[PDB]
Amino acid sequence: MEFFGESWKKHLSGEFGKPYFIKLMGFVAEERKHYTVYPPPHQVFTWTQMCDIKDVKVVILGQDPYHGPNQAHGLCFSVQRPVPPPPSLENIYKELSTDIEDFVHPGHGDLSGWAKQGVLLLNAVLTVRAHQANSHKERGWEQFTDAVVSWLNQNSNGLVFLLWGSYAQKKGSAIDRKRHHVLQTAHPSPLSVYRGFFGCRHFSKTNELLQKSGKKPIDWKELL
Amino acid sequence: MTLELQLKHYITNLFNLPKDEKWECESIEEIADDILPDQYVRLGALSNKILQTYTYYSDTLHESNIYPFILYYQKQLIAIGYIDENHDMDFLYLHNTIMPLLDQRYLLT
Ligand SMILES: [Mg+2]
Ligand SMILES: [Mg+2]
Repeated sequence: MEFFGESWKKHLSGEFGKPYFIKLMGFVAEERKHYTVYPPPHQVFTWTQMCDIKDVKVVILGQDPYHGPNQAHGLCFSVQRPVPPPPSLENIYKELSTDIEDFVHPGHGDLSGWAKQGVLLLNAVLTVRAHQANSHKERGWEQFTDAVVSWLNQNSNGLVFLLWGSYAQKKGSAIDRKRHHVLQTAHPSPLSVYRGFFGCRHFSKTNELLQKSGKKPIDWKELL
Repeated sequence: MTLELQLKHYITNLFNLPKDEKWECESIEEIADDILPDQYVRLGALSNKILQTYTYYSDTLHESNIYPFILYYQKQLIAIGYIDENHDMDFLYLHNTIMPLLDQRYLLT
């Protein structure tokens, strides 16, 4: 699998051969003949390249990728510079700046520095047609990223999952709460953010739960 | 002229924004209960329905804390509006999957 980190490839390559995956791939290939599709191919799997699958400590389940030019690059809630951070990410930055001492808005929305630390930024759907939100919904990606979530559920201990919104919540509704930390609240979108997200303190709670679990905390500031 | 583009025109007029600033979109699925004023979410109507949401942003929208949005149920138009500096939703359109409750789309010209 091209542009797909080898440590991940190692454990997940069982999917590439299932019929849904082969179909998924053929679909996206055909899609790229008629349409610009985001992320470009080398960035569909950025999340498999920022860190080894065993360095994963925090998981944040997202939806689909941003669907305009130079936005998506393989990480949920993340845009490439100089593209402004999306309104969800602005709210994540707001909660942080109350939640986390001396957190400053970093003036950009590249979450690469979180990724490198073993924060997995996993969208449920990994491609999209340019300018058509949800256009690759229900074509196989959901089963593929479900598998990623299962591999993680079954092959690790004491991850912190951050489940924002009912969607991400249903996606995570099978994580073993005996072996893994699951923190839930409203989606940070401006539309729903005042229903739980502001004041959830998830970034500090994660850090406490990581410290508690014998692992090194997330430097949430290591963007700036 | 797309709906999107009409709402941009109204919003740039209403709020004195740059006419040609590039707008981007954020698109999020969520139950209507978590998204709409109480008085608009009712059982057998919107309640417990998944909406497709579009929220528009740019630098000056960020700076003004104005977030225009359009809501869909499946492919049915459910709402056109904006969130403001204070977090009040204001609507130019709202339909409860049965019938329009609010229709001020004429302001979009
Ligand atoms: Mg979606
Ligand atoms: Mg209002």
